[PDB]
Amino acid sequence: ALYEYQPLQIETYGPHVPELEMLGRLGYLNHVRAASPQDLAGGYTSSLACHRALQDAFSGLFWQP
Amino acid sequence: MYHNSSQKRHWTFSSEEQLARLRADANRKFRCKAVANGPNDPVFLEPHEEMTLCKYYEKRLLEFCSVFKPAMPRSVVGTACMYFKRFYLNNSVMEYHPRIIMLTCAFLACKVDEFNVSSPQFVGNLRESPLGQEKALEQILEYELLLIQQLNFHLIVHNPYRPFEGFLIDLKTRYPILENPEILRKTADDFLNRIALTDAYLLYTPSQIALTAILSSASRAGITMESYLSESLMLKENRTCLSQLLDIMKSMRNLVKKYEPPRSEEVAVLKQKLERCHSAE
Amino acid sequence: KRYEKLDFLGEGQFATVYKARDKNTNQIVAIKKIKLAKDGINRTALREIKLLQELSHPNIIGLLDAFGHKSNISLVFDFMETDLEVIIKDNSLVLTPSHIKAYMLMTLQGLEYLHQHWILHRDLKPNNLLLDENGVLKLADFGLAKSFGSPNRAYTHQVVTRWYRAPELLFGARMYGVGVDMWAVGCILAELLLRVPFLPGDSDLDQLTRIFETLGTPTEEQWPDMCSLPDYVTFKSFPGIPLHHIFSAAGDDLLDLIQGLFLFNPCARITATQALKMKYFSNRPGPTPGCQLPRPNC
Ligand SMILES: Nc1ncnc2c1ncn2[C@@H]1O[C@H](COP(=O)(O)OP(=O)(O)OP(O)(O)=S)[C@@H](O)[C@H]1O
Ligand SMILES: [Mg+2]
Repeated sequence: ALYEYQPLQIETYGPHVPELEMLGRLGYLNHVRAASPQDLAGGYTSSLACHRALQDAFSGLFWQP
Repeated sequence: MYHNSSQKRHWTFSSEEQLARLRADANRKFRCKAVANGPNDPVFLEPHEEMTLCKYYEKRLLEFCSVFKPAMPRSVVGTACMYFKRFYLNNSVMEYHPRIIMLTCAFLACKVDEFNVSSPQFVGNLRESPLGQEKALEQILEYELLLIQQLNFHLIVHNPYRPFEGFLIDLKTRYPILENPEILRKTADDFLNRIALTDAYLLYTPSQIALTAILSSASRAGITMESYLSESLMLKENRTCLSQLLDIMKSMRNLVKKYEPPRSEEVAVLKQKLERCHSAE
Repeated sequence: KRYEKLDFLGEGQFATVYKARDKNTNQIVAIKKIKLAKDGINRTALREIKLLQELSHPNIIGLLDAFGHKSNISLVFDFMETDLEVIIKDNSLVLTPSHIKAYMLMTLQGLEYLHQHWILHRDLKPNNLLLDENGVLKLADFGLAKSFGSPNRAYTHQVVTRWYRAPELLFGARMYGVGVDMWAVGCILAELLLRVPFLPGDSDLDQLTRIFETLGTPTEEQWPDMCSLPDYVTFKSFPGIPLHHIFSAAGDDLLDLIQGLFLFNPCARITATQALKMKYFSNRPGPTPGCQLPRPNC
């Protein structure tokens, strides 16, 4: 009765958003304000802002009521 | 996230006809409520006059949230205006005056968003006497629960600004054909204000509103960005999805095209008739 | 009018919770009335409402209803018989590795959903992990929970129960990510494995001292760029106790989970998703089914 991890498929009605790690080497983070060293001392990485902006940009595009 | 939100589930309607149905139903409900309790008095407002007064008081809501002494973030203003739109989608202007509901929507948007403002500050942002500020605060607190009930306790509003920024990031990244997409930023701010003036917030997703603003700015500036839709969004293959998105964008652009701002004489007459309706309850 | 009170469950400093039953579905719920100057509806109640209205997961509490009357409101959640604190503190019922794995799995699945929705449960502790008779763990209260994505937002460093506070929050980080929830989850797992609060601090300085003397002070190669936080103070270099000495009866995979959840660098700290992908949850002792989890009887 073991456990297998499933990636929590939640269906966003929009274009695919690249993963958070595969996000600075696609070029996105060049166009996001760099996180300050103090901010980086916490959990903030300036790719959270990029990833949230991209997820809200593509959240519902392929959807109308 | 919008795709799971209550804004998608409940407050996103299929056509302007459904919006007009809801508003005419609210107006008719108030009219029948007034008639059945002690039958065609011209004191009442029509649904289109109610819409004119709603447009006027949404303009005043933008003006208030723009001169707010602490710099109100634009998400808070968008949330307050969305609350105004919904509240008067399902409620009649003659029951609840739009100035008090204007201030109440601003208040609840300041609280639901985490723009932390004390009540004395919030009423100090009102161009009334301290007595008038105290009374306005009393009315706001009276009407706050009513506003939250009339929103069906759906307090999270998704504004097109964050999808606008995310589209700009993706556009600077994967769309090298476009250089310096910030000219688009200025013109799309203009179009986004224009489109916030209309009822498109209840009809399209914030992502679609942001994309329409961006592509409208491109079209005004002579840039073609069909390669950003077909490619870089992979609408080259699901042609039906591409045409569906284009229809959404064209519909919403036309919706901004046909918007007629509230007048100056008509708004004066409507304000006077509304205050006569409120005085004689 | 639609809900009848059944029991006087208790109070929090901003709510009165009564067990209740609805006359429409004869389902047992928990109604939460909020108390009452010149500010209006309490912001913790509005935060509950606004955040729980747009979440629907098995392992997050859901407000089945919300209503109210003059100047006051009442929320209506699933009724949850216990929390994880009464399960931890009850000496009668044992917590086998499978039971611990079940609680951790439910907690991290709920928190993974909550983090994929860019919401941060900034107060995670065994008190706030309720669970029903079906043994389904739910994240309890969202009266201090936020959205952690936007840069333009200045958070507050004081918001999580001290015992379950990450080092960066004690150092005064006004900006943070999912590391605060994950540190509180590591502390919950440690309390679940020891049955006593891991790192019980008397103050922020004492909490930091206990964190550092239990895990070792970070050396700026483990938590690089640490010295920039607003309330950073240098500490005596503690060696820290090896994890296989604090939890003398935890498997190697569980030790790796502990190490990941207790990384000082709030960016190297594992997230709920990659915590769920670790060998601990996939190894031989499966999590217990919610039907076989122990319930504290009376
Ligand atoms: N969903 C629920 N089902 C059943 N009982 C609940 C539920 N939520 C809360 N309770 C109970 O109600 C009590 C008070 O509610 P809380 O959630 O603790 O409010 P609170 O403000 O967090 O309390 P404090 O501040 O920690 S003392 C809790 O201690 C539980 O015993
Ligand atoms: Mg409590």
